[PDB]
Amino acid sequence: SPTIPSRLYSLLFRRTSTFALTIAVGALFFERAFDQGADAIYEHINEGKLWKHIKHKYEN
Amino acid sequence: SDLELHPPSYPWSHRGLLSSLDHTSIRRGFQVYKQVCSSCHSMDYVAYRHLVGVCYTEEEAKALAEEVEVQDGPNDDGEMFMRPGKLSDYFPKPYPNPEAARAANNGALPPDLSYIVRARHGGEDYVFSLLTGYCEPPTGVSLREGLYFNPYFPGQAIGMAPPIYTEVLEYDDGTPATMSQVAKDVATFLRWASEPEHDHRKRMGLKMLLMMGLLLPLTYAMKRHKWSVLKSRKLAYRPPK
Amino acid sequence: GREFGNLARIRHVISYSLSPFEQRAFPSYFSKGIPNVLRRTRERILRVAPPFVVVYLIYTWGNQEFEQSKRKNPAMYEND
Amino acid sequence: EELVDPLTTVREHCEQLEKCVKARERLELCDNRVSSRSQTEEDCTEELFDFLHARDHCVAHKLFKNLK
Amino acid sequence: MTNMRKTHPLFKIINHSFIDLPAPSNISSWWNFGSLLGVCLMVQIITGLFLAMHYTSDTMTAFSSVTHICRDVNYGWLIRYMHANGASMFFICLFLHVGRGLYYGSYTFMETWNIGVLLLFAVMATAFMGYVLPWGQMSFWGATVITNLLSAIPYIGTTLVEWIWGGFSVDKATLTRFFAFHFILPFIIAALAIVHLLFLHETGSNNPTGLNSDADKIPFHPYYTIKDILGILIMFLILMTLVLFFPDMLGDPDNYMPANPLNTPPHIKPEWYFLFAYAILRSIPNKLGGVLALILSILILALMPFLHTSKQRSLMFRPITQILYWILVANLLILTWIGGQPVEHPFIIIGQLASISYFSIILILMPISGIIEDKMLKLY
Ligand SMILES: CCCCCCCCCCCCCCCCCC(=O)OC[C@H](COP(=O)(O)OCCN)OC(=O)CCCCCCCCCCCCCCCCC
Ligand code: HEC
Ligand code: HEM
Ligand code: HEM
Repeated sequence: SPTIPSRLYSLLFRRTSTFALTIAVGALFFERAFDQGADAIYEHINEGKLWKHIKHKYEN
Repeated sequence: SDLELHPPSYPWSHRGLLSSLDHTSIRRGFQVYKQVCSSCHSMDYVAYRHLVGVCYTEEEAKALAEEVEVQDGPNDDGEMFMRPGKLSDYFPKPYPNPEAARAANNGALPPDLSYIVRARHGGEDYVFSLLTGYCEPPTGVSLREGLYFNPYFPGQAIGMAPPIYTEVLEYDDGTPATMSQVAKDVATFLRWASEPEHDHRKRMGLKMLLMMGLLLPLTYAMKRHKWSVLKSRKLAYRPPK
Repeated sequence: GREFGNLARIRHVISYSLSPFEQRAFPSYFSKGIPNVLRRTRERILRVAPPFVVVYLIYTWGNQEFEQSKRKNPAMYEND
Repeated sequence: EELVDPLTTVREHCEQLEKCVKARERLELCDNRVSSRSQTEEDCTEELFDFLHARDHCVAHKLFKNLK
Repeated sequence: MTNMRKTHPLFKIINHSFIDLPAPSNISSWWNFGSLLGVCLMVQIITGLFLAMHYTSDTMTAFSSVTHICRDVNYGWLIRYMHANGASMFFICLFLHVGRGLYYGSYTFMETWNIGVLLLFAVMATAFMGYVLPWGQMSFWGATVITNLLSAIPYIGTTLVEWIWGGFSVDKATLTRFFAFHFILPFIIAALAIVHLLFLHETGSNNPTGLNSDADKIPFHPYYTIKDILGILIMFLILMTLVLFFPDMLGDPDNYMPANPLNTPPHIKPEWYFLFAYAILRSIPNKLGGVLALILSILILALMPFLHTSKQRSLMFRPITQILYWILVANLLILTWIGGQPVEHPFIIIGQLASISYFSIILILMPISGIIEDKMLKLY
């Protein structure tokens, strides 16, 4: 039974072009997940102080 | 006296490393500036459109801009005319030129408060200590008209009358407008006015710390891979004797 | 003119190496990194540290001497 | 029903501490010395500065918890 | 077939200077710093170019253009504070590069050392005029003080200062020509750095043991490629934590006021990397004496290869000269602290003693110590 890095090498990491493809796909998915997580951390640090937390009080 | 008094450190809500500004306090401090500080001080590098998305909405800032009158021209006859203000307009001048400020303020020039916590040592702590630090002068020293004692001002003789007392304005959100609360709000507003990029800068810094915490051990591991091919190399000297 | 092939004359020297995929990148990182760092800092601390120690003393003395230089002398305003 | 400034209440609560009352004692010794002399150029701004430094240090330790 | 890397006339130079270059295997992290300097140069140039698309070199509009960059250009505050803190990072890496060259005996590469001290003079001039460029209170008064003390040269000094000013004082022509010169000098710095690399590549690099490393050399790629990449990443970490978290810890607050010729500041400083020289400049109560003290305080690095009296190149096996070197670093830090202090007691006597000790350690104490160290090993 092969392990996870062994199957990752056999399917993706062997060819350099597939290495580039999984790097690009992981780059876009990591970009989306990292911006979501880092943003959620940032409003969790500063709750009730940013404009998007007090925005509902003044809009009509 | 040439001796100076350093302002203390106050526990600001933006004092922390990733701590942003309290935007309700910036809104209240803008109200404090509009009703009190705008009579003498100028804000040449701040416009009304900077308030959109920070303290006010688009229509609230549009109403705030259209409350005042802006000189504009030239007309088709070549003459100047007053017009209602808009979002692209900057904050109105109290005086057309600094010599009018000198004439109206007994020879003193009220400085432009767009970088006033960036151009002073102490920052908003200095502004809070100056606004809440007006007191009677001690014995031995005497001061004339147009002068007021302030131990945080260098030279301890400021030409600015104390502008903030208890209930100098009425807030929109019903907050009690004491001297300390009004001074804290206007210090927060002046901190935003000097650094409008502050929350974005700290969010960028948080993302930078997370990315460097991800990337430094991985690049270190790649370096130690490509160098641990060499760091376990063994040598042997075999002379033929 | 100066490349690999004509750098030095070396005789009777054997080198052994292994693949980086064959060996660990962090072989006993802490357990041998800590005594090596301790050995290096104990071989260099007496040469490095005492100049910066006396910089700290000179800095503190100069700051406090300036502070008492701005201090009011109580000997003045004593005759009258 | 006057609106009470919390800064004032914190200010005398901080003047009840010991370094502030010692510096205030030196300030009264100075104004006793200076105000009882006819012609002098002595000004004691420096221990007024010491008293204000200690007092506003302990004020800034605990002022902002009472401000909305 | 044909190996394209070793035959193509553009790729051959790139190969010989970055891939198949024989480098010593044992050079520490200090040897990263020069490459960092090159990266910093590129970073400065790139950020400088993106400051130049919105900056106006007019005394009515220079401060307004800088505030417009910080407030209205998208991420313009980021590029401006990256430029300022990258100048500070440039001088940090420059000082550590020069300290590496002094400690490990790398000044025996004399042509490389002289091209280096020329690069150091050019970088200091570029940073001075760049700090004049935002036209704040501090910029105008620093330029006024530096040119006024440059007027100390007899019989030509007033004419030279009025020629540099283009007028009776620091005015619009001074700011515009300082913009032109600050724009053009980093490309001359890049060309001088290419000459610097050529003069190093005639003989290879030095190693921390100071011995002939010809028996143990490795290709530059991939070892020092990935080591320089790691150093670039660490330097970028320090630069972005300087920009995004403490953007004004190294600058002066008084530069955020507009330039008032009528109002003088209570205390006038250059930025921190000039400060020690400023202390030396005020350690002599004579204007020409202070000016020549500053010039020889920078040029003593050029005088350094003629003062080497030891039979060992590096200081790895030389403990007395190591102690003297760290005392030299110590009073360089002391002169940096004095340069930011006002001229009263005891800063005057501390700065005078620090300047005397600096020149006596570099000129007198190190060759005598090297003679003593050669005597201890039964060599002299
Ligand atoms: C006599 C040495 C006795 C040592 C006893 C310790 C135990 C030794 C045996 C056990 C081994 C322990 C670890 C050994 C580490 C390496 C060896 C070592 O530290 O050797 C001692 C070292 C070198 O000795 P050496 O150079 O021969 O002494 C000449 C002194 N000038 O010498 C030193 O480290 C001494 C350094 C003293 C530096 C004093 C500097 C004072 C002046 C600083 C001025 C700075 C600027 C001031 C301001 C100027 C402007 C106003
Ligand atoms: C007209 C009576 C003014 C009112 C209303 C406000 N300020 Fe003012 N200010 C005024 C003058 C004439 C001066 C200069 C006095 C001098 O001797 O220089 C000032 C100065 C300031 C400063 C600068 C302090 C410094 O160290 O330079 C600040 C930070 C300041 N004033 C703040 C301030 C605020 C926040 C105000 C609204 C509550 C305000 N001032 C109103 C004149 C007048
Ligand atoms: C050719 C490339 C360069 C260009 C086009 C350039 C351009 C500029 C411009 C337009 C400014 C004014 C904007 C501002 O206030 O920041 C500036 C400021 C500055 N530059 Fe450069 N620059 C270049 C390279 C450098 C280098 C290599 C250094 C370092 C020696 C440097 C140091 C500075 C400094 C210290 C400032 C002042 C920053 C401040 O306001 O605090 N510049 N530069
Ligand atoms: C403009 C800034 C500078 C740049 C970009 C620069 C660039 C470089 C580079 C890329 C190297 C090779 C890598 C290394 O050994 O670190 C190097 C080495 C060297 N530089 Fe510089 N340098 C600069 C300033 C200086 C100065 C001011 C000096 C003189 C004090 C100097 C003297 C040397 C020496 C002696 C070496 C050889 C290192 C050795 O073999 O020990 N450099 N420089």
